[PDB]
Amino acid sequence: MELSFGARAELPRIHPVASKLLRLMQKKETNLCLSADVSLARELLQLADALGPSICMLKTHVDILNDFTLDVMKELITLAKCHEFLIFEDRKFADIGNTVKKQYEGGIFKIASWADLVNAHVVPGSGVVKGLQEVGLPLHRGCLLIAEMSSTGSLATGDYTRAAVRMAEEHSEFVVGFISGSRVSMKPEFLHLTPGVQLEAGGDNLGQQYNSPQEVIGKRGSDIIIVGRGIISAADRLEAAEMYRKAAWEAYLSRLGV
Amino acid sequence: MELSFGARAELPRIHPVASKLLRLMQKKETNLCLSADVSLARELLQLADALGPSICMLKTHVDILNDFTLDVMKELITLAKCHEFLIFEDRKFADIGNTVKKQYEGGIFKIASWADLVNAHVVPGSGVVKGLQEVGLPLHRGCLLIAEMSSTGSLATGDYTRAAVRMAEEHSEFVVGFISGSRVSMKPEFLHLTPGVQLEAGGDNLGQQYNSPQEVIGKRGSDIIIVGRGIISAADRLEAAEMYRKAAWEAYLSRLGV
Ligand SMILES: N#Cc1cn([C@@H]2O[C@H](COP(=O)(O)O)[C@@H](O)[C@H]2O)c(=O)[nH]c1=O
Ligand SMILES: N#Cc1cn([C@@H]2O[C@H](COP(=O)(O)O)[C@@H](O)[C@H]2O)c(=O)[nH]c1=O
Repeated sequence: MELSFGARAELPRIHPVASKLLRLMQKKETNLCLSADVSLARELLQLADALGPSICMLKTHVDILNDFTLDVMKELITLAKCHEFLIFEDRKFADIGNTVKKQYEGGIFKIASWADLVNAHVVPGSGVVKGLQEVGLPLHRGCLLIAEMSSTGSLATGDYTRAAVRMAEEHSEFVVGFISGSRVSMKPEFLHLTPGVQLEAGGDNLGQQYNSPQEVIGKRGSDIIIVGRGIISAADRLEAAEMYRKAAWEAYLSRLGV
Repeated sequence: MELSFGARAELPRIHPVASKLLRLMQKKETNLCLSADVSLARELLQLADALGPSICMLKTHVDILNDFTLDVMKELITLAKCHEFLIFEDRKFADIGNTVKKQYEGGIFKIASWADLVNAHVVPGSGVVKGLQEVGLPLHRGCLLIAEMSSTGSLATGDYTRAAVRMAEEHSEFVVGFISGSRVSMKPEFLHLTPGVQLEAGGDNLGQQYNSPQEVIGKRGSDIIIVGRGIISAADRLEAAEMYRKAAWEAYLSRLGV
């Protein structure tokens, strides 16, 4: 009952955003999401171009860009289209519906205009999702709910995690999956994306914890690895990206039996 | 014993930002924080200028400004100094320390350079505080932990709330208080700020819930009311601000005993 990415893309209950993603993952043999945590647009675009072929998704923090403009986003979309990857803004919407609606649609970033995917914390209750949903957009858009976090002392456990899953299942018209450390939903239509990934054991000095692709994808049953520093801080970024891609891909293959 | 704002300003263990706030609260007889959720810089500045005399604090969502620049913040600083209020950016930092550090110091908004106060969700664990503190501590900035939320279905309850209080108490060099619905700490050095306030019973259509100043300050023991739509939507914003100020102030006085 474990299905390939390509098969999952065709599930009756699949969201169009999820389908698109799943299809390209299968085509490109990648379940790697690059976390492009950089300070300059030039670097963001360089990464997108060089590593585009190796990734299913590019995760942005547009607020960390010193020189964000929508023109930058236009260029990013072009690369996304070229290389075939989704854009995920790691916005972490985390307030009342009325506020997040505005934060998604409007303001300086105009996130909804370019981000295939965003994420939200579940702490405010389901209003956080409802608010995001109320943004009118004749484009295919999805949301990921933060069900678990990668950091030491995370409170996104137990009943909290269950709450996230329930909220997702109840808003499946928009919510396409999770940020989690493992498989949290038994429903194959939902994507699992996992940050806190490096080839080596460890962490950082500010509460990040790392697990390997084999652990996260293979043992813990997640779908996609999110990797920042493991790539962007590497001596050879393309080489690193390819290692991560191959690691995650093989780990995934291991679940498909035969 | 319940202390006045002015007395609290003098507590041995008081944070400088907290002391500054408390002093101006006492001076101006205001425990009202204006929430200015506006789409134009001009409107932000206009409201800050007009309402400044009535408020202890102005809460911003800079990301909702269609036309944010650092020059806007330059101008806000001027108004804040003139009228005597603190600037609180409602950023809701909510990730690993390494990331939030960047989101606080850098990028497009350079929040730490102008915000007296910011807030953080506690869901990622204490790394969120550690990351922010590295930037903010030596700049005499302060942080508020989101211990409770105003929205329907909020998960910031019970053990979650208790975790926020512990985290605050353990980072008292930087954490100066809470976003909460009520008094959550018995330590008078900590500030309690409460959104979800209007004179009238009700809510919005996206999960916001309202309670009155008398209820939240008087009965529930919070310190400061955060009011958005209740003021901004009024025909006469000045009158509205004054009504809210008078309500919150009297509710506070009521706790001060014989
Ligand atoms: N939600 C969420 C999370 C997001 N992230 C984000 O994923 C990225 C991890 O980057 P890195 O540690 O450099 O591989 C970084 O942008 C961070 O903000 C987590 O690390 N953990 C989470 O739980
Ligand atoms: N943390 C936090 C919260 C922030 N806020 C913010 O406070 C403001 C309330 O605005 P209003 O409902 O218009 O009075 C708004 O900017 C919203 O994003 C809450 O309403 N509830 C919270 O729990």
